[PDB]
Amino acid sequence: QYDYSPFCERNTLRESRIDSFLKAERAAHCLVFHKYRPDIDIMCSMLLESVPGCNKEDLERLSRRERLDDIINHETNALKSFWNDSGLVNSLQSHHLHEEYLLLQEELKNVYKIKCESLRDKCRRHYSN
Amino acid sequence: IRLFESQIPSHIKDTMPWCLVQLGKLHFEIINYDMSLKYFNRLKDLQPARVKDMEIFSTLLWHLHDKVKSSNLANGLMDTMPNKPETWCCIGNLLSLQKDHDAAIKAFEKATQLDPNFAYAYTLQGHEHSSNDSSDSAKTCYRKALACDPQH
Amino acid sequence: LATLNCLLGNLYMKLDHSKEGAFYHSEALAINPYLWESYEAICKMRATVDLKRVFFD
Amino acid sequence: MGVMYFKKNEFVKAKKYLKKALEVVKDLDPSSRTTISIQLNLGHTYRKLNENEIAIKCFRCVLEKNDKNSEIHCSLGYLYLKTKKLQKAIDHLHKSLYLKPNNSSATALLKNALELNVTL
Amino acid sequence: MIRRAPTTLQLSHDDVTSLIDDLNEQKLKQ
Amino acid sequence: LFPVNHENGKDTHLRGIRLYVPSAILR
Repeated sequence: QYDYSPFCERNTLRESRIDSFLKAERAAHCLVFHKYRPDIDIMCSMLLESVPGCNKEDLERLSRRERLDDIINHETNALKSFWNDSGLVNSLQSHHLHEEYLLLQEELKNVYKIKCESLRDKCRRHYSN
Repeated sequence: IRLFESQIPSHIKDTMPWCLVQLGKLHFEIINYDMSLKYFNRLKDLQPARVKDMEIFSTLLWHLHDKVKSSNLANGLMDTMPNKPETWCCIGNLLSLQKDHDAAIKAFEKATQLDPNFAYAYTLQGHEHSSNDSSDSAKTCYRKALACDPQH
Repeated sequence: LATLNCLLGNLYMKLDHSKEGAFYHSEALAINPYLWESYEAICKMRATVDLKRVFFD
Repeated sequence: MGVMYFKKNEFVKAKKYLKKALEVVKDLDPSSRTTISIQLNLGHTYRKLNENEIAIKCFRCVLEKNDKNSEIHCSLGYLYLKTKKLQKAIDHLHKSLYLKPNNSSATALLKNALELNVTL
Repeated sequence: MIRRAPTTLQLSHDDVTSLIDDLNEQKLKQ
Repeated sequence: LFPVNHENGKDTHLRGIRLYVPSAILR
């Protein structure tokens, strides 16, 4: 019988939640495992396996301590790293990539400014706070 | 001072920052104003971003009326430590040196509320309150200053 | 034993006790003359120490 | 019983009853606003009994257990000025002024202590 | 049970006035 | 009292006022 003890320390769980968790859990694993029961199984050189936005080539250069078609390759490549290998890009219409691209760096550049005083005046900030 | 002259090697004397602090404070206590400044300047040369006790330097430099050195020291001290009461007391000493003193009183009381156990801030408050031509506030502040340090 | 006595003396200092704090600080300093905070506490409390005796022996 | 006998100007039995109260509570619970009151009332009785050493001892004990107390510091200043321990008297009196700047008697006590110290 | 806060003894002004006076004649003696 | 001002004025200022009666250092 399906085990539900760890999902709630209360030894009894009403049957609605039993299938609610069971059907929830299986597809959650099915998403991770496929791009069955939980209790039967949980399983399944540079050490670093993955970094968000890092491809296999970028991992290799780390181990070494380091026109329309071409820009479309850069168009998709830019969104590959930022969207963490999202599969919806290939379904996007080509002219819909352009406006999302321009908003990417424009939003990105704003981060650079954010990420980057006379004696009498700058003493007040500590007094008032 | 005689022990410094005799029992202290010169190389240790002129390189030790703590010895510089001690000799400067000592020569202040003998009211030797010229002697202390040229060693406190060496102290600042060795390290500018040190707070420890610039209360003595602020008291001296108010007497010497060197506004620019006080401005530079207050800037550096507060930019390093904002919460150290010594920085705020130096700032208030500078403000009293300038002219206005009510904001100096406010700065001093803020310095005290950083550390309630800093007697010299209290006594600087009390001495300043004489410049206000007010005695009752000055008297209470003097008593509260002497409370913190029994031997002052 | 060098640090325990000086810590206890510091506790007495925080409790405003002086005499027994002074004696415990002196004992801590006598255990090791390099401690240099027992001496500072004793100087701040105006106690008397036989520096020549403790430092030489 | 100790407090009422003290108020009745009959200190000797108040002293013994407060001593009994202290010895009953001596072994347990030094905290919890009970030993504090016991020791404070006992010190007041001793200071009114004109015996000062044990009163100073108990006042020191309660000051250890509670430092935020202007009345305690005023009482220590009183006891120390009763004796010739002027330095402790002025220290505790300045502590009391720090605890409460606007104290009526403490100003006169400080003036008298300073005058006596200077004349000494 | 709600135990009442025990009553505490106060240092009266009359006794301290008497003591400071006695000290005044004490220093006036010699 | 300030009952009238210059050139038939209405209100009146008072820039300064003071009262007088009869009767090196360490930091």
